[PDB]
Amino acid sequence: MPVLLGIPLLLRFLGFLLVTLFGYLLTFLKKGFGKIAIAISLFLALIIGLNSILVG
Amino acid sequence: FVFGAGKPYEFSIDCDKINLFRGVFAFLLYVATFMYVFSTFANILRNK
Repeated sequence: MPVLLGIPLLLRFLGFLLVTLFGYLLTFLKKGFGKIAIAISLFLALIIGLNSILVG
Repeated sequence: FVFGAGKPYEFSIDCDKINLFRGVFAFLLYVATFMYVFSTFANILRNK
């Protein structure tokens, strides 16, 4: 299906930006699931900590 | 403690029956602290 000389490269580029940008969203998602790991850890560590004082 | 130093009516509250009270009194203060430390750990997330 005949096309001009530059259209096939505009169509390949408009799906490079999309995969790059959808690649960044993934990186940031994974980071925010690491915050909920730090948070949980902290809480349970403060509980185990108080126990050791009171029983002493 | 001596009531009536020198007079015919001299008597003394002795220590043998007071030392027994201090024994029961110690116990009833430990029981009342164990039941406070305990119950404050259990309700640490129950906003008192």
